[PDB]
Amino acid sequence: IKIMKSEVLRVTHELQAMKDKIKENSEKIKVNKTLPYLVSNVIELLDVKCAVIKTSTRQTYFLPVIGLVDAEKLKPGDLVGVNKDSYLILETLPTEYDSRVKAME
Amino acid sequence: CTKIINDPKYIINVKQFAKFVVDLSDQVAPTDIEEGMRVGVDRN
Amino acid sequence: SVWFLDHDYLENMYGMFKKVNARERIVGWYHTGPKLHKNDIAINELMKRYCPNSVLVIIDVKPKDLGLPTEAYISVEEVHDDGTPTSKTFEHVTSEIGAEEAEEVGVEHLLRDIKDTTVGTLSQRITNQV
Amino acid sequence: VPGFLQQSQNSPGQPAVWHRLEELYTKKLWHQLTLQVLDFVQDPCFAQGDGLIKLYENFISEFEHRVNPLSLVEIILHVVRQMTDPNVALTFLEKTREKVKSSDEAVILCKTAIGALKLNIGDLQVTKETIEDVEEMLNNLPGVTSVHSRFYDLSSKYYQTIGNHASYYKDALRFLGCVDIKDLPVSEQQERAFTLGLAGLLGEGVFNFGELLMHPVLESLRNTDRQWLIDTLYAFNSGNVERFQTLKTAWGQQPDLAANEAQLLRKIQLLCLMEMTFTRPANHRQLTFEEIAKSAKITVNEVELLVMKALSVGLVKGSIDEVDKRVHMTWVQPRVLDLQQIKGMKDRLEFWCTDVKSMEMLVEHQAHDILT
Amino acid sequence: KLLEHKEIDGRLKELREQLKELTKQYEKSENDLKA
Amino acid sequence: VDDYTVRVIDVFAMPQSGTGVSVEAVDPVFQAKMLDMLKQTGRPEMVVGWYHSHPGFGCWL
Amino acid sequence: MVLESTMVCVDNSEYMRNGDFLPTRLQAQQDAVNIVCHSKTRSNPENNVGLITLANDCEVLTTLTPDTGRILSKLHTVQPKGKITFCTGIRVAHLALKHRQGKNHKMRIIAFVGSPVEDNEKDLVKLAKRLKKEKVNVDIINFGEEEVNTEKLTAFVNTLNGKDGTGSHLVTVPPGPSLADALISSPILA
Repeated sequence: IKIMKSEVLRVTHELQAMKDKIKENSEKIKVNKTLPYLVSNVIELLDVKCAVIKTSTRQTYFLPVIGLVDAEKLKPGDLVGVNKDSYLILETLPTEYDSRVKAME
Repeated sequence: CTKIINDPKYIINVKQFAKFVVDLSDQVAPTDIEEGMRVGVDRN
Repeated sequence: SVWFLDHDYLENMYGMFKKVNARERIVGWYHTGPKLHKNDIAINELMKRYCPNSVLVIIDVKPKDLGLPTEAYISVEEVHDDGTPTSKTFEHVTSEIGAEEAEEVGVEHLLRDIKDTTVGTLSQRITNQV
Repeated sequence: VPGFLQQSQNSPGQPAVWHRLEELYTKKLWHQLTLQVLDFVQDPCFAQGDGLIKLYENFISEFEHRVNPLSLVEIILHVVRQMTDPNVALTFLEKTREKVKSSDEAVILCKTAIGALKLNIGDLQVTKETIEDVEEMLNNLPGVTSVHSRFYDLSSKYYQTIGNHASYYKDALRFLGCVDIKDLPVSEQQERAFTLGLAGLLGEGVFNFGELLMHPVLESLRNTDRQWLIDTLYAFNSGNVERFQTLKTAWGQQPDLAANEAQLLRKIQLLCLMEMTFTRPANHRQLTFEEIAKSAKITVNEVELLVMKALSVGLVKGSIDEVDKRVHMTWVQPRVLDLQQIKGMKDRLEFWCTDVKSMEMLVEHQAHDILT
Repeated sequence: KLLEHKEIDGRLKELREQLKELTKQYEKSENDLKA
Repeated sequence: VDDYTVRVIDVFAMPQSGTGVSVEAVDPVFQAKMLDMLKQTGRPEMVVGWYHSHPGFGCWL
Repeated sequence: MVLESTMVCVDNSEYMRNGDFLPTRLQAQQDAVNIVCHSKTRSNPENNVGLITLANDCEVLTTLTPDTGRILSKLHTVQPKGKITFCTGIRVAHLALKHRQGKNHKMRIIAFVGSPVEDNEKDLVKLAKRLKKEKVNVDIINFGEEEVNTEKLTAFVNTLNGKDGTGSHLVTVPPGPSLADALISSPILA
């Protein structure tokens, strides 16, 4: 009986507070994810969780942390959109085919 | 624009500079830009 | 034994600083009081509530020409071995003042008018020995 | 059931205490009733058979908060000591442990109680397992509390039964520090002081002996009744001969001392070397072989081996010369001090600081122009 | 009445597991912000 | 303090945002709460200006 | 509608754990704090309420907040494993009130005295005198087992208001129905 009211109140308040704060975190990440998304490739992945990125600018950068994506769902050669200057991976990009590649079909 | 992503996102090859994932400005409509079309982009 | 320290204020400030720079986690507390205080242990426990390894750095704001201005203290609970009553106390940890590139540049600019020349000029060597 | 204590109230304790306990139960004032029960179990009337308690304490066992589960285990340990059956004491302790998983402090006391009660039967590696488990659990506790006293009591009792002396001396010192000092029987204080002195004297790796002078346990007790323990401890600490006191004690305390007389004499010689290093003016640190032979009552050729052992164990960091029969002394092992020793050190440091001040003044005055 | 109380435990226990998952999800959100 | 002097005592960083150094980098909630909480400590100062880092290039606007 | 900041002093002493009340002393005080916080917040939507544990030396679990959620969440895990120190608790609560976000809020302290106050009468009278001029109203709720209408607490409340009294009350609840309902009568209404 006591558990019903006590846990309902406490857990409901915790859920609401964490919902608001998760919404704030998601808004912060969404706003910080600047759209330019300099495209890059992950030449190699090494365990400290860290990635080696070769930007489309023809430069390779070591990343102290992968970024906003999961290391497990990544492998060499994947198209990852890193930031213009920070060079941190912001989002995985779907397999892209150059116009010439499509034309060859 | 090598590819169109689906707010839609566009992968644009700036000749030799680098590859960018940019979105259209309010001036242009999404239907105007098609995959493989060469389009202008601001330098910033 | 009466002392009020904001919990919500501390947490909100830490959240703000984490937003500004998340590499900094709470590591302890400082009080400018030249000597320790009888209620410092309770404050240290409250700080431990936010960081298990809390260091109290007593940053004296009185310029003393002999010694560093910091004294890092930690809380130690032991059995004392030598058959003596045990208490919270405050174990001491060596303290030293370092700097990073930006802080070093700021310090050098600030003290460019009262800074002794770098290099072992005999005058400065004899003065240091004294 | 509630009137069962009333029936027990009629004719094992006082009617007033029984009535107060019954009223506390009825009022539901469980904590005050728990303090009353703890005081009751303190009554000497519990000497032969209990039966009724813990059956009345079923309420404590079932209740989620029998006041402090530490208090519940305090009551349970007294009950177990009352029932004094090794076969069933362990199972009762297991049930108590199960009932008090909530408070990690309570589990420590339960484990210590089971180890102590089990120490009399099968005091083998199984007991050491309990000691290690309590060590692991106790090292996690936020700070020193009531369980540490029981832990160290069990450790001291165990090591005394294993033969290991130095560890027992260390653990007895720890326990004495972790207890109130006073609030002890006085007879228990004397017994603990005697065991600590014997452990220190026989300790294979203990020569500090600095807590004999300062620890109140050795002072309050053993002052008049069989002072020879304090006398021999002071002799060891000073490192002098005091062989007549050793013979006096050999007359008594025959077990654990007559057998290890040889080790005791070796330790006293090694500490005599330390005292010779101490009393030296700190400048004439070279010790003549004749002086060491006379101080330690060791033959001319025995001093070489004695000094070598002193260096080996880690008590002196000097060097030994045979041609001149002088032993170089560079002593790193510290020693406990006395108020007179502290006064001497204080005046010597006063001389040192006056010298430093004089040199600083000379340098400052001679280099005023260059100082800047 | 025992069944009803046990039924409440089901709803209460579901929330406890959910909040634990939400905390695990959020703790990831903090981690990516630091990175 | 007066017409010929602008005194800055404290500077508090605003969180990095995808916008950059622009009017939208001044998170109103963050600024309001920061000022409110600094007032309690004893710093009831006004906002006298803003600062931004120009990596590489010199001090210009 | 009066704008006041309440800093409830919930006791977590060892005596707070002999359940003379129905579920347990701790649960009774939890219900009491819940009712008091809800009443204070509903009376005015901009008022504040915080809680300080009175065991060991003191604790400030929830500094003044406008939402009762933090207070209720911190109320769980009260863990009654100490002893009470009333004068120190009242002093700490007064300091917390002094650190009020809005100075306009009227002073008000609710103390859940559930264990005997091992404090001298002179200390209590001096604290009451200091609180009087400072302008802080303390509402003492004598709880469960004690000297019925404890003399020290009654004298404290009496000196807190002399020759005229409002917002300063002492409530003594003999064992019986959950104290949460009792508090709704004397303190909350007036």
